[PDB]
Amino acid sequence: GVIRAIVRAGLAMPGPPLGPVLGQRGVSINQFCKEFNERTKDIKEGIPLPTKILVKPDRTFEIKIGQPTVSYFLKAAAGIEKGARQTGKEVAGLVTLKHVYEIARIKAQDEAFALQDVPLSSVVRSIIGSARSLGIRVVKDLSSEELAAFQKERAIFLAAQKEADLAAQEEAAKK
Amino acid sequence: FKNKTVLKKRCKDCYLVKRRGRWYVYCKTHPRHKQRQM
Amino acid sequence: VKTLLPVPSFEDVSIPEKPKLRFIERAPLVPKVRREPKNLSDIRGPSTEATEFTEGNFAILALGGGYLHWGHFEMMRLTINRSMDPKNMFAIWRVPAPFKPITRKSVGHRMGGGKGAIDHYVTPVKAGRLVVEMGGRCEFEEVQGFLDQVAHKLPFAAKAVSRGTLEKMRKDQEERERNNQNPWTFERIATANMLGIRKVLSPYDLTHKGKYWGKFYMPKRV
Amino acid sequence: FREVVETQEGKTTIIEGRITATPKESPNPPNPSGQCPICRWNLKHKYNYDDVLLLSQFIRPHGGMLPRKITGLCQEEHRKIEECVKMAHRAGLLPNHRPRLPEGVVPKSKPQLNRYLTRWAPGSVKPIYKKGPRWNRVRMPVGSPLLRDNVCYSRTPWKLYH
Amino acid sequence: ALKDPDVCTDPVQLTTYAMGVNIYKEGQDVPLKPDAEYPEWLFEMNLGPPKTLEELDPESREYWRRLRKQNIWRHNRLSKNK
Amino acid sequence: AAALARLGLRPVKQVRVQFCPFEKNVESTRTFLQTVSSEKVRSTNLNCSVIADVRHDGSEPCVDVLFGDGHRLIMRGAHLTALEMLTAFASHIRARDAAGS
Amino acid sequence: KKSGGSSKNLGGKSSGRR
RNA sequence: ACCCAUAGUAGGCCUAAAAGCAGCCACCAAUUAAGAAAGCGUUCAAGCUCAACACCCACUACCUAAAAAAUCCCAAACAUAU
Ligand code: FES
Repeated sequence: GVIRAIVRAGLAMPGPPLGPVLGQRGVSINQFCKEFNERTKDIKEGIPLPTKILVKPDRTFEIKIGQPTVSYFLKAAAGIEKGARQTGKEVAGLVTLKHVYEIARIKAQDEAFALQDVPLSSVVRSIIGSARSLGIRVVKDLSSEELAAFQKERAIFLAAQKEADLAAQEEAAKK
Repeated sequence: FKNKTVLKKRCKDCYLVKRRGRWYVYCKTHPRHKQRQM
Repeated sequence: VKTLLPVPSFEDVSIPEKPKLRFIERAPLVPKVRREPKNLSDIRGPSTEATEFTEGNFAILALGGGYLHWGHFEMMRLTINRSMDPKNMFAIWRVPAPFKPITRKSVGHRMGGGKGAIDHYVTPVKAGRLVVEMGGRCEFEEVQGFLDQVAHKLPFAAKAVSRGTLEKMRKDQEERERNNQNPWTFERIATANMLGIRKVLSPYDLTHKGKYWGKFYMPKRV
Repeated sequence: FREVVETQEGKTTIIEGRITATPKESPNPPNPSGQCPICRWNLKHKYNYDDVLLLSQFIRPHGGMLPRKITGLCQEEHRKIEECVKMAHRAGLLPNHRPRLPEGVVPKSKPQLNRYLTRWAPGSVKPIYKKGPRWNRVRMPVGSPLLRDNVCYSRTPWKLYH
Repeated sequence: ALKDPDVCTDPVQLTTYAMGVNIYKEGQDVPLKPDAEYPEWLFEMNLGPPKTLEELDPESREYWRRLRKQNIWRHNRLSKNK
Repeated sequence: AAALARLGLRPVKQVRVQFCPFEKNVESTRTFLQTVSSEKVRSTNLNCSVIADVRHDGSEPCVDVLFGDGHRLIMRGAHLTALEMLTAFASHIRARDAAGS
Repeated sequence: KKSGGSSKNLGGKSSGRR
């Protein structure tokens, strides 16, 4: 059985959700930790890595890991820490065609797109669609001045969001 | 069996057969689905 | 090679602010004092009101006459509101709230002693009337299921219909009246008092033409 | 038609298929424009359960019906010929198209009850213990309502309920 | 104590480099090649909303795949309540 | 087949499918290969071989089944349907199991 | 067995005026 | 009806967690084709169908569905000659 879970590099722990799944199938958690942490030494800790635990007789597990999620790549390349809360109404990031093209070069190397032997244009088309779900708008050309102006306005909107949360807590207090 | 005026398959293994002059629902997966035409 | 076909687009349909059916009160706001006759002619014969679509595209058509009381409205509302998609569907009442007073006498009373007291209210419905109308960003298949459930629970024969099924229903009846190979029709005989038949017919039978028997509608009759 | 033979020789089984002689429609149908075999031979409304020369052409060697796509019958005539063959079996008219009997099973003897025009499977019918009033009389079905449109040479139509 | 990792925020840097493209600690943020070094079709890419059926060619692949999605959208819609 | 996957290819050891794809009476034999080549059916017994002896000599298609017990089943598919073969094939699987035990 | 009520409407007994 | 099922990605947001399937918004891309998912599912997981592809026609008629009382069923019967 193949176990699919996007885990962070070097942060494997015996607690949930990893633990209960491994224990139910009989795979030793300590054995997993020993292998995982060693195999994740050269990778920055905390990086979301799509993993693929190829559990096989007898509980043997080959932890093959691919490129990080494209969400991480885009969100980090846009300079934002979270995603849009209601995409299509809130633009939480801006990126250029150049940023998308180079992220495609790295993400195309992933085994998922590599095995399909698709042209890079097809992979680029995938990045744009995934971006429109995170609230990030892809632009042909962006100047440093254009981004600074928007970022200033973005701070005002973000600050107001904190105040709105407090009001909601008051109503939840009664319920 | 439960006697029923309208016979309704409750699953995808529940099959309709007419025996003894009336319609029946037999289900080997979920025997609780067995119905008899009333 | 499956042959795909275009799908209808719902860009020309807006959803009211309140898509759900409003609440219907048991009795009118100001209670009635004058007690009214039985007046059973108000569920007899074809409906002359609320017989056409106004806003939506689907409805419950009454295939018979009868009285809706509050319990029926509660059943219609909760079933429709619970089963509709508020974002893409709206529902309007096509019947008014109960307004006809109904009197009952004390339990165990003998005949006589004046009329009884107002007990509850009802709404008369005639055959061919729309009871509830729906519309929105849906097809008929999406609503036909639970509209048939509510219709089956009405005190008269009723059916979920569409803007289209209603029309073909009327085209089929007119087609039958035209290709009917029987030289003898109820109307012809009853209008000419053939066989002195009016000694067993009502005066109302001159316009009902044998399609109505009390509150019952017979769609097979031509 | 096509056969299948399984011969086991020296702990080895060989399953083959042979093509046997095939019958062919008689030449010159009186109505070549007919869609199904029935209408092509002016046979619609003109056969009954006892016309086994017709009915035997649409059944398998063991008394089963043949599929509509193979015979070519209209859906309607298929149901008529299907009911007619059910009644012909129950009348003892197809004494060679009998169910295959496994492992030379010898059935226990049954009471002989001659019958004809039997709509229902004999074991599937209950006794009429309460016949009911004359205005709501529980009747006994005779024949099939599928054959109601057969040509009637009498002025009284077929009575399907006795 | 548990939170997300660091996010670069330097405007100029963000506009001169493809941040996060370097996933190796020793790697260097990749500077952006110039216009000439990219093919012409990159600037002809559809960066807006998808073309509608009227805009799409009835004899093109995207057209039919779009139509198929709409047919599946409907199928799911009219079975939601069945 | 659903019953064929439930029953399995357990007793079977080697299944050889031979046909001349340029002929017009191999559709049944080519269909027989499709069903047995499924990941479902092959998984039931990985050791059980499934060979495709594609030829172009003119011989009628054949299916050769070798059981672990040593028994053989030869289905000459020239005038057989894929369904007839699968029903016959399943019968021997159900039979050789009882004979051994 | 049950005590009954009474009608509260009096009058209305004049005959037609012809 | 039969078959058949890979992939950006566990889309963000929310939430202790939400992974098609809490609720919130958006619903674009890969391959001939497979919904940011219709029904079930769970540990939020995983699993099982359905909607796609391929092979290629399942036959689908038309709307339909009921019953019990008390002395003892209640003419006999009958599908065929104008
Ligand atoms: S009898 Fe002519 S179509 Fe069947």
